[PDB]
Amino acid sequence: PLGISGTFNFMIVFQAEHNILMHPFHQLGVAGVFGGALFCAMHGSLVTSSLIRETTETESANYGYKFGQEEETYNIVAAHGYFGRLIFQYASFNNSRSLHFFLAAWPVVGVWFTA
Amino acid sequence: TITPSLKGFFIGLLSGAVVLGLTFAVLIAISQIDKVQR
Amino acid sequence: MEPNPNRQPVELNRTSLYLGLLLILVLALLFSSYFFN
Amino acid sequence: MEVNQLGLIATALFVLVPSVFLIILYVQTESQQ
Amino acid sequence: MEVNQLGLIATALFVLVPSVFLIILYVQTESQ
Amino acid sequence: GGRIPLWIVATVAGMGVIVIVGLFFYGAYAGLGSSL
Amino acid sequence: GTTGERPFSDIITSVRYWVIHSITIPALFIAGWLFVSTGLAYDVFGTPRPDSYYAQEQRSIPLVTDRFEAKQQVETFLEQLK
Amino acid sequence: SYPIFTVRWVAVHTLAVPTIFFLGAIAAMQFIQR
Amino acid sequence: DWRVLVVLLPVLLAAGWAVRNILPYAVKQVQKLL
Amino acid sequence: ARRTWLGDILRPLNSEYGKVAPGWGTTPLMAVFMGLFLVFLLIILEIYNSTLILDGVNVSWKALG
Amino acid sequence: RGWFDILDDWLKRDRFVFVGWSGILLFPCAYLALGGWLTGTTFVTSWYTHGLASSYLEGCNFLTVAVSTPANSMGHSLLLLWGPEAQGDFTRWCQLGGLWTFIALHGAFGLIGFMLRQFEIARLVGVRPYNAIAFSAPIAVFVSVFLIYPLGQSSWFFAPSFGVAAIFRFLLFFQGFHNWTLNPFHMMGVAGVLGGALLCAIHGATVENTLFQDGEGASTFRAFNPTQAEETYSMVTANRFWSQIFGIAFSNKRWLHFFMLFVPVTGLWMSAIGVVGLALNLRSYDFISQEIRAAEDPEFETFYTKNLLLNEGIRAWMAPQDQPHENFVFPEEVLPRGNAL
Amino acid sequence: METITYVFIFACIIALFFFAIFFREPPRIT
Amino acid sequence: GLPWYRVHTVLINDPGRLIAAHLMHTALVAGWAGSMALYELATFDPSDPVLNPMWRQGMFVLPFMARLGVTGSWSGWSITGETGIDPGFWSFEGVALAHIVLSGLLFLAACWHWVYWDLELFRDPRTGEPALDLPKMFGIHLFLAGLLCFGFGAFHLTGLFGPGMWVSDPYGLTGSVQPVAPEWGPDGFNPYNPGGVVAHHIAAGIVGIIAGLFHILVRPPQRLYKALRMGNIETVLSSSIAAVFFAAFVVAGTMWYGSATTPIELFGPTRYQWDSSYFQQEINRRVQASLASGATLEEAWSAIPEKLAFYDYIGNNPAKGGLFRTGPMNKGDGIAQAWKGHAVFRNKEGEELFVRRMPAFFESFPVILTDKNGVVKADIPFRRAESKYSFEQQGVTVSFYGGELNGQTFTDPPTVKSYARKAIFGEIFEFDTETLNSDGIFRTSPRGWFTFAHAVFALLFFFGHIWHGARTLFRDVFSGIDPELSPEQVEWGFYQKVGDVTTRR
Ligand code: CLA
Ligand code: CLA
Ligand code: CLA
Ligand code: CLA
Ligand code: CLA
Ligand SMILES: CC1=C(/C=C/C(C)=C/C=C/C(C)=C/C=C/C=C(C)/C=C/C=C(C)/C=C/C2=C(C)CCCC2(C)C)C(C)(C)CCC1
Ligand SMILES: CC1=C(/C=C/C(C)=C/C=C/C(C)=C/C=C/C=C(C)/C=C/C=C(C)/C=C/C2=C(C)CCCC2(C)C)C(C)(C)CCC1
Ligand SMILES: CCCCCCCCCCCCCCCCCC(=O)O
Ligand SMILES: [Fe+2]
Repeated sequence: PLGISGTFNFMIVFQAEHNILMHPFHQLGVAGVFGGALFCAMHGSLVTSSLIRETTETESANYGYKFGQEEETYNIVAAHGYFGRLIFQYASFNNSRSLHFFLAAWPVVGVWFTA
Repeated sequence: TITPSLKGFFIGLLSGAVVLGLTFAVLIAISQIDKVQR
Repeated sequence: MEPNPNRQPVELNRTSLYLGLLLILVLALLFSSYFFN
Repeated sequence: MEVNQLGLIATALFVLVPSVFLIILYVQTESQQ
Repeated sequence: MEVNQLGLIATALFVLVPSVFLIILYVQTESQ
Repeated sequence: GGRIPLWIVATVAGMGVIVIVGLFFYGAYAGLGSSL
Repeated sequence: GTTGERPFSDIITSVRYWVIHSITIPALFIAGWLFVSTGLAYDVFGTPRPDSYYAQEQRSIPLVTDRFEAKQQVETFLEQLK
Repeated sequence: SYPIFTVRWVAVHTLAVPTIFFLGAIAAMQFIQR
Repeated sequence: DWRVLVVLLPVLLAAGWAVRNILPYAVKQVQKLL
Repeated sequence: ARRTWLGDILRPLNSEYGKVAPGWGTTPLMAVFMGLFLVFLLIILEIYNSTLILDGVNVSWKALG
Repeated sequence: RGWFDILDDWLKRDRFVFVGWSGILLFPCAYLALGGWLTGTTFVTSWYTHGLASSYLEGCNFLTVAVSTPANSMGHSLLLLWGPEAQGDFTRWCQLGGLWTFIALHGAFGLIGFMLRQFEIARLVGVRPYNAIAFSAPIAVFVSVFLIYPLGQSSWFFAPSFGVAAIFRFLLFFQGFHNWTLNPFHMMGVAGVLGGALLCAIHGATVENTLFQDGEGASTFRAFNPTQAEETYSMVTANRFWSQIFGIAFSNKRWLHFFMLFVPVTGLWMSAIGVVGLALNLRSYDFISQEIRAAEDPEFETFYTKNLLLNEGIRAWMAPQDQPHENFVFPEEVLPRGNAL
Repeated sequence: METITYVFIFACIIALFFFAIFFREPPRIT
Repeated sequence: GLPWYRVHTVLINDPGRLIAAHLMHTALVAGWAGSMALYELATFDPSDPVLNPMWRQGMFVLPFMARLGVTGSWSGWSITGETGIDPGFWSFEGVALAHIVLSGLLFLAACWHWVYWDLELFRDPRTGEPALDLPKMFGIHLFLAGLLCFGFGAFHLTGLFGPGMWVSDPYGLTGSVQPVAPEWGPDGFNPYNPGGVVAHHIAAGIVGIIAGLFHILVRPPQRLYKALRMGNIETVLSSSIAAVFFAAFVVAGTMWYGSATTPIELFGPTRYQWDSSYFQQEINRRVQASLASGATLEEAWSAIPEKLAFYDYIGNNPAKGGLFRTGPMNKGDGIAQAWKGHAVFRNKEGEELFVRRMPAFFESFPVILTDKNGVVKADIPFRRAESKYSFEQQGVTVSFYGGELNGQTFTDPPTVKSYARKAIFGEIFEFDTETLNSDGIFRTSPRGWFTFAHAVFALLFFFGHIWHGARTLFRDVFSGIDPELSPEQVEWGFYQKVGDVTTRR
């Protein structure tokens, strides 16, 4: 249904007629969206953790970035130095392109499976 | 008086102490041996 | 007596206005059904 | 439908009061610049 | 007392809307 | 040092997992938990 | 980019590693096997065997219903099998 | 010259040793019959 | 009971065998600690 | 700054900003008190929880009479 | 240069796995929580607390094994090994549900240890502590669901049991008894998790599709150097694309990444609040206006009334087996059922 | 009255979309 | 300029205006207290503390005044139902007025401290800069806290110079304000022992006085001063928030489980009293005792006080409400008027049958009747075609002993089913649903609403603690990381000890 409670009706009746919860493709969809939310927070917190000091405490740190500036606005080596110690060195990215490909791939692929 | 659960309480208390004291004992010893050079 | 040196201007840019009004309106849209019950 | 009559004022102030707050801060930001 | 229940919202908005209007104009005068 | 080539370590290790896991799937159809 | 421990790749391709671990791994595997095949796991953990969930003509669950006599309850159910 | 025994060695074997033991126990379980 | 020694024997033998094979190099390590 | 009569009376209570005792001072004593208080809170919790049961301590409403 | 500073030195050595003072709390508790879950799922039954099998040893598979909650008759007992219930007997402790409290409490203290570890490492490296702050959300979820929730109910029995299927049963329970899907705090959580996943996918794809050509290879990964100062993708072209596709785009990289922290952290915090209410059966179960109308007007039907019939079926059909301590006996003739089914 | 309220909030959101897109603060390069 | 979420940081280095702000906040809180009390007084019906006590009426601050000894109105009524009494000035109305006056006084002092912010008291005499000696402030404030805590226990709660506190019997039947003597033995740590609350305040008050003396005279060690940033008032905010969410969890818990300070005549019963059939057991204990000493059924149940019967009813269970079901309990099931009597069901063969009670988990529950042994003997069937246990087939009847319907028997199946539907809720009451236009759906009590709010605020304040504690220990990088951080500090192996540049290899 095109409705909020209708959506719930749909998913309840789906569970009785199919048991979507015990189906591995739904389990991968959960891993896709939970892991998607997790890595959203992780990436956001690691980049936000390693912003380069560009502002005073009386101003939003967001004003330390100017649309179109050529230089990066955080220190990825500091972020990697923090996250690789949080876990161990090789569970942390040092390549921003691989990192953002991973961000893209995990939730997309999990939601492909759940669809 | 000193009921069975109060006895158990003291057992749990001493066991915790043993675990923490043994742990810190071992950690101090290692740190004394394998110091950092400055 | 000197005026207070700790005073500061406050700001809210236009994008923050739009983001806040959206938050408020969507929250009201979400909770209104429960207020009317 | 037999809804809570106070739901209306509840909803109205819930929208109005924080919205006015933001507008006040926005407008006085523009007139600095 | 059996009063009119739209009386409450009518009175609240009668106060709030014009009051807020004035507050908006006054604060942006002070910051300029 | 670097005596056993790593591709051989990883092939044998890999077949080792395939085997224990296959054993677990066989056990879903035999014995306890088989419905029989 | 190293903290001084020996690289893993160098360890698991080394001959000495595999001289120790071609023993230690099957040993640990067979130990776990025996833990189960001997029946010891059932006894340690209190897990029913397939013939000891119910008494022969019983279809009630031996459910613990008391907090402070719970231990004695489990023991009473078990005796209703012996 | 690398040391053999390290904090890392302990962390690795703290996980590895019971893992293989549990794997052995779970393997034996596939032959249990009711 | 006996089933415990049965279980624990492979573990003790395996730990014995790793000791035998590593002892020489583990002595080198301890000495280097001053 | 404005001086006032109450201000001059209270003055010495706000005159040792930044003064510290050297090194660890009473930190060892603090830790003793902390550990006793932890044990004390464990006891109180476990009494309420009925994990610690004591003679003459009936943790029930029926202890109002 | 006394023993405290010497031990500090040793805890904070750069090594493959960093230890720190936080490690003294984290590593024992994390490993025991984990070990208890693997031990219980491999060997331990739920027969005496639940009337369920729940271990590999018993015939269960990865989806159906669990460490199950203790029996309802234990109340909120800590269920300490040396406590008055198990009286030091490890076997009985297992059979009584002791591994559940063992895992939950050690897991709680492990979570604290992990967040302290985030603080500790960030301080040593000189970064801001926002990763620690973000982790407050999973803490709030854990404590609200595993601790606060069963503490408001009759016992730990009604907390989530630690298993795949057992969590599935938790979800369904909450639908039928609490009508949790109707709860706006859950709804905000849903938006936050789905919104986080969306942000994650859309940001990774934008970056990967606005890259600068910085090498000649068709594998664009190699043309990034972690010490380059230059942005590796074009914020400007990304902003244009999204403005023209969607109407609005990000223009501030700092705001973008903060927003990515904010959305899922806030969503999880919101859901935790709703679960706190459900600790007290303070549900968003009904709309009163709908019930008054439907009671009087048998031709009034909505997706809201249809879902409550589903809840009523869930409760009556699962309660006897899901709550065995209550001794519910529902004869066939009282079970709610539609036609034919 | 509840219907009027729901639809009013919805219409205010649509109006906000319009200002947020066509009357945004323009992004300006450096 | 400042973003909106940081406006109040202008007070961090301005002790006068910080005090003005704290005064204004205290004025607001005291003003709420007085306004809330006046609203409750304007809506409270005092005419029936048996079946319409305060907790059925959505009263929230009334029970807190009664808890500590305020029990009467200037209007001449008291909450225990005594009529024609004189409280003197400390009536509900006088307490409300006091808070309002207090509010107004705090507001004027706020204005003075805001204007006259630049007091020499706030300046460090060595450096000329605003400075607070927080270690000494703590010892002063702790000493004061200790004196107040002691006095409250030694004078108010004992009745030595004060009224005492609310105490009752175990079944919440006869409560009143009584002086309470301390309990000094181990039963003083029993939450249900009121003497422990007296002893706690006496002893902790003395400990507070002594610790406070310690903290005025002994400076903090340098190791601790630097570790906890004791020159940064935000560390105090961090630890104060922690202490506060700790306190909030405790008062949610004791409210929910019940203790000597959350008595059931003031906040209502707990859910655990329904779970454990606590009141039904006592009621049955009395009916069995009246029967052994030779009373008829009619006589033994007629001796059950209505107040006790009313506790044995699921509609007073605080775990039967909902988040958006607003207002007093009376708005749901109505204003209880009378106990109808105790319903006894029997089948056509004369066995007593027992309605299975609704558990708190269930919005709806079916109607099943059991014999003493728990064997199902009758129900209300859903599907009729294969019903075996209908009331019609089993000839179920209901008789009433005690209450309004005492001695009456009903046999027409629809009437009998009607009372069976009510018996799942416990004892059966007549309600006035018209006066408040009650909708018939259960609401939670003040015990429930208080627990909810305090558990939620506590959880939120845990975030505040993490936030401000982070800001305290990371003040130096709040605005970003060193732009001259070198990669050798964050790369592996360079330093033996992470972040310590003196441990270079
Ligand atoms: C940092 C490590 C850590 C932490 C935080 C915990 C925490 C916990 N454990 Mg876990 N545990 C750990 C390590 C840890 N454990 C390790 C290493 C093991 C393996 C041995 C275990 C094995 C274990 C088991 C088997 C059980 C727990 C249990 C518990 C819980 C109760 C603890 C308790 O009551 O302690 C009480 C004790 C203290 C708090 C110590 C206080 C120290 C005092 C102040 C010193 C006293 C001085 C001394 C006695 C004087 C000497 C006098 C003498 C001369 C006579 C709690 C969640 C129980 C549980 O989970 O229940 C479900 C349980 O049954 N733990
Ligand atoms: C579109 C579908 C949808 C979505 C996106 C969500 C999303 C959510 N649901 Mg809802 N749910 C839905 C449908 C959905 N729900 C429906 C239809 C129902 C039926 C009523 C429910 C019933 C439901 C319940 C009953 C609950 C939720 C909860 C949640 C939240 C889970 C938060 C989380 O990550 O917990 C994951 C858990 C954590 C983050 C806790 C800490 C975890 C630590 C870090 C683990 C560390 C692991 C460690 C390393 C060891 C692992 C090793 C081992 C595995 C090998 C989240 C807001 C929960 C909630 O609201 O919580 C407050 C909750 O209890 N949902
Ligand atoms: C002359 C002072 C005075 C007096 C006699 C009263 C009296 C009263 N007030 Mg009012 N009140 C006052 C000032 C006063 N108030 C001020 C200044 C404010 C503004 C903050 C208020 C705000 C206020 C509110 C908001 C409410 C009251 C309420 C009440 C009533 C219940 C009191 C109660 O339960 O406290 C409960 C006691 C506590 C909360 C104290 C717990 C303190 C914690 C445990 C201490 C923290 C730890 C400590 C620092 C450590 C000490 C160390 C130890 C070792 C010693 C009672 C009639 C209630 C009422 O019925 O209103 C009509 C109510 O809801 N008052
Ligand atoms: C600790 C706080 C507290 C508690 C426990 C109570 C409890 C109670 N009050 Mg009192 N009250 C309080 C504070 C409190 N009050 C204050 C501060 C005021 C002044 C506003 C009042 C004014 C007041 C009046 C006027 C009345 C009561 C009444 C009552 C009773 C009914 C409450 C009810 O229906 O709630 C309903 C509660 C809810 C529907 C919960 C609302 C939760 C909101 C919607 C959540 C917001 C979510 C947020 C937007 C999400 C943001 C997330 C993201 C953007 C970051 C009950 C005993 C009533 C009564 O019976 O009196 C006799 C009554 O008429 N109270
Ligand atoms: C005693 C409690 C206390 C005190 C004194 C402070 C004080 C402060 N906080 Mg902390 N904080 C607290 C609790 C507290 N906080 C808690 C519980 C949380 C978790 C929710 C936080 C989370 C928090 C964050 C995340 C931040 C602060 C910041 C700040 C500073 C700026 C606040 C500001 O300008 O707000 C301005 C606020 C407004 C203009 C409007 C707020 C409107 C809110 C959403 C709703 C209205 C509440 C309502 C009126 C009544 C509350 C009822 C009940 C809570 C009593 C200031 C030092 C900021 C900071 O560090 O700056 C450097 C910052 O970023 N605080
Ligand atoms: C509880 C307890 C304890 C502890 C214990 C412990 C500590 C344990 C541990 C344990 C352990 C530690 C275990 C482990 C296990 C593991 C496992 C069993 C594994 C499995 C795995 C798997 C099966 C996997 C597979 C796979 C797949 C499927 C796919 C991919 C590949 C892979 C291979 C991964 C104590 C004594 C204190 C006492 C008290 C009680
Ligand atoms: C000046 C003066 C005076 C007067 C005074 C006055 C008159 C006062 C009053 C005061 C008051 C009269 C006050 C009040 C207050 C109030 C408040 C302060 C409120 C608050 C509220 C809130 C905060 C709420 C919130 C919420 C909501 C809204 C919703 C739901 C949720 C919540 C709960 C969160 C006198 C004569 C004495 C003397 C001289 C001077
Ligand atoms: C403060 C940290 C506490 C750390 C460890 C506490 C628990 C250590 C576990 C020790 C418990 C095992 C021995 C108790 C077994 C009970 C036997 C008995 O009751 O006689
Ligand atoms: Fe990014």
